[PDB]
Amino acid sequence: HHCLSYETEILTVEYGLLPIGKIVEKRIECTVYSVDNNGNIYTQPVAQWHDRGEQEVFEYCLEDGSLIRATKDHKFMTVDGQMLPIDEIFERELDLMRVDN
Amino acid sequence: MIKIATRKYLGKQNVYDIGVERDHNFALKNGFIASN
Repeated sequence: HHCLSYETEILTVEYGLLPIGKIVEKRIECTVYSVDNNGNIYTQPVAQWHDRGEQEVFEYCLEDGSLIRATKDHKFMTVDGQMLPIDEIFERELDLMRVDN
Repeated sequence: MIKIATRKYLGKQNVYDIGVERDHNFALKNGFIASN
């Protein structure tokens, strides 16, 4: 398993941005925003919650000051719609998808 | 266009996942799209 730091903020319909740590520790029922392979944004419920125990965490800081704090193998979407480990996006100097909500 | 500038190790921490159906991804603050 690969996973995100407590403080990583997920956008919810009901509550706005909430740390994933709160969502999982309290098993908060909520609705998040997802993107399909054509770039359409839609909303859907959180279906499951998992505490993944203790793992190595890295902080990745973008040119715009934004931060991603996660396990290095956790996958994120690139501009061209691939799902790749954040550490690989860093090492290969790839472009993260950025949706404006 | 907006690269990851730096990587810093923060040690071992208690970490988390959520799961959704359909495309198995969700939006974060600042517009990133994370996998389940």
